[PDB]
Amino acid sequence: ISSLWIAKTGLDAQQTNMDVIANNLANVSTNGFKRQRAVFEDLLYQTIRQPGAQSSEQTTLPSGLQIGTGVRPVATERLHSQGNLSQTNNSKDVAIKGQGFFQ
Amino acid sequence: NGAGLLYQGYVETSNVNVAEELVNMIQVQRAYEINSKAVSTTDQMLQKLTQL
Amino acid sequence: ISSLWIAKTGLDAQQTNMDVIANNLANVSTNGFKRQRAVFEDLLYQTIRQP
Amino acid sequence: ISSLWIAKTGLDAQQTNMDVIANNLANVSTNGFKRQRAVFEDLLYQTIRQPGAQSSEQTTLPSGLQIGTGVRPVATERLHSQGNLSQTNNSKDVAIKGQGFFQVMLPDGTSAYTRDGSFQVDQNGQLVTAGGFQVQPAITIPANALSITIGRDGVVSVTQQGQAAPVQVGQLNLTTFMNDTGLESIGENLYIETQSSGAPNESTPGLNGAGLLYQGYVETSNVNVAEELVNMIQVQRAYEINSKAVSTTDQMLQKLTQL
Amino acid sequence: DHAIYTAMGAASQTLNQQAVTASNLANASTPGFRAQLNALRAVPVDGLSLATRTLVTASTPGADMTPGQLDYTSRPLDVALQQDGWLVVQAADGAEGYTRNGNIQVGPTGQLTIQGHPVIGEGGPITVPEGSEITIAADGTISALNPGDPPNTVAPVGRLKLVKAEGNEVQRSDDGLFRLTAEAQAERGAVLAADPSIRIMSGVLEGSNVKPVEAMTDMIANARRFEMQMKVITSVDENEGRANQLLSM
Amino acid sequence: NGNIQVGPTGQLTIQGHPVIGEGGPITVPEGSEITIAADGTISALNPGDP
Repeated sequence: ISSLWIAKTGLDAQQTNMDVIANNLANVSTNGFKRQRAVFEDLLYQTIRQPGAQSSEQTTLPSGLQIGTGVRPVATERLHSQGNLSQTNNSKDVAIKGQGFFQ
Repeated sequence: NGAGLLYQGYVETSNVNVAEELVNMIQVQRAYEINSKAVSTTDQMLQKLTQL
Repeated sequence: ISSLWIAKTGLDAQQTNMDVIANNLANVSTNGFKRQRAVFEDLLYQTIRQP
Repeated sequence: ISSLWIAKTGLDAQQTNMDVIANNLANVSTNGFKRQRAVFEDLLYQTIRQPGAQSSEQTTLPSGLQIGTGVRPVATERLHSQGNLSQTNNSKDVAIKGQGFFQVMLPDGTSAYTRDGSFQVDQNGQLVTAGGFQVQPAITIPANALSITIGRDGVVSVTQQGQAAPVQVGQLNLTTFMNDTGLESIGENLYIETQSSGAPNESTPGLNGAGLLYQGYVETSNVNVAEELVNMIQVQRAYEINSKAVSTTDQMLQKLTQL
Repeated sequence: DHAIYTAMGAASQTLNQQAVTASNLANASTPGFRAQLNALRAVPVDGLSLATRTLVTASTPGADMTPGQLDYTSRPLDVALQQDGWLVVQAADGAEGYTRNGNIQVGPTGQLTIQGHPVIGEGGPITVPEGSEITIAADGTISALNPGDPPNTVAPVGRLKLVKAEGNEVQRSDDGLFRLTAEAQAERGAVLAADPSIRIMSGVLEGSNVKPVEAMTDMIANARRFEMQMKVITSVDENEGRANQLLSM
Repeated sequence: NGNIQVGPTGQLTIQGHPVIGEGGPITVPEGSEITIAADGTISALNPGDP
């Protein structure tokens, strides 16, 4: 049944989003960490009956059937913003102002 | 070349905003519950179909 | 659902306001510092027509 | 079944009410914001049968069947009252007393009207609002300006270096409408004219029903949180009641279909 | 005897409708998504004698253009359209489509993409400089600032193309994009023209517009209708199961 | 329903229905502040006027 196979994808998408949120919350106190946001994107649609035009001035609704398929997680993008600075007073701690990475 | 400077004695904390994380968590929970309801409904109607 | 995201935007606006308040209070002893104020704004309104 | 449709309309109305309440609560710190309130209206009624003959030596109840349909949101009106004033000490901020709207020029070419008085100066000297939209009367403040003073009237003056007498540079006349409620609201605290609101009329402050200008003050939003909390409680309870109605109708339909 | 077919048809159609609802509940968080409507159409089959049978079919009269509520992500290159605004992107077959996914991504070469599709504005597919920070104005103007350059060197590098479609003349494709229907393209040309009245705002992203109450009510109605159809089918089968015994003699 | 609105031309209306007072449908001045008494009397004060 298509309904089960669609709701399964919905539940999986929600589960992955919850995992992303949990990972973001878990290491909140780590230094130099950038949050993540997961973006979803719907799957392709199947057209069963082509919406044949009428143009008969009957003001009738379009008669076309198009079934969806479900949802998938497409990407997880991290926001590279400048976080706050916390002072450790240690002589060997360096904080970057702007953009760049150590190698 | 558009590269940031360095500050000694400081470290950069994570840019996590919990105020929206809680909202996203609530929305995720509600959507999960709604999908569970959809599964239950379609299972019930399928069981009714296969009753006969 | 729509009210949830509106309330989240309100929370974020209040957080930014508190951020600028804390920044002003932090360097109260800085020479030559200038007080900072934040001005907010409402988002787009969506219209519903009737027959 | 019609009961589900009626309950759906009720739930949608409650959701819209909660939406407008959340909108009012969110921008409680917005300057010059007028709070909104949603008014609904019931739909048509189907008369299955007309009342018969009665009050003939009898006290029988009238036997008339007239089923309802539901409720729809008919309007959302804002209360153009007067808010409180907060001090900002910024010489380029103007608060407005009474009625009136500063006229700004939208980029496309048309014009909008606003209450939010908090202005800045571009690189060319022209006075603009926070967002870059130039003020339509086009006040230009020259360079080397020691201080800008805007009186209770719309006149704006700036003192120079050597000259004792201030030099007038412009007048901040403002517009008024026959029906302020009918203005169509868009983002950035902007209102545009509609057919419901009459044609705007421009006038100097303090005359022809216009307001007055206070320099260095900002008008606050006229939102009352005590109303909002009780409205939230009421809409939540109504939503719960309608959900209970939906559940009961579902249960009775399910009992029927088990026949 | 054939009446049962009519009944089962309705039942089958109900499942189709249910599927649509599931789809709307599946992508309840995809940004810039428009819910898929559904409806039932009665087909009166005509013929001889007296016309009694009336079949039922499912249909989707397009999506609904109610703008959904938007999140404030503060991302400099996330935009949200107006009440009836549409961004124009280039599809995989070269044709242009209209969307509302204001989540623009920048590749390693200055290419602006949405869901992996190139974005076209005035002229053709726009391309910002290599590694500059991007700002989007309220009318689609794009300002790019090369990192390290002084802030007074901001220079426009293009302008988006926004179209305004009412919603009664746009049909969804098979991949989620919208295109003008035959009447729309006949009356407004092959490709729409950008209009200055459309305004956008950066820093926010528009989510989907799915009403949970509508979905719940539709699911309950579908379940009840399906059970009633099953009752009709079993009653018809039981009633017919004795005409053969009568014929047996 | 006590929610009364004012049109651009100063004609009172409730839910699109022009409310009738003593006589016919009452019309107030264009942009005057409207105050309702304790017996139905309507007082109109033209803004800016004394």
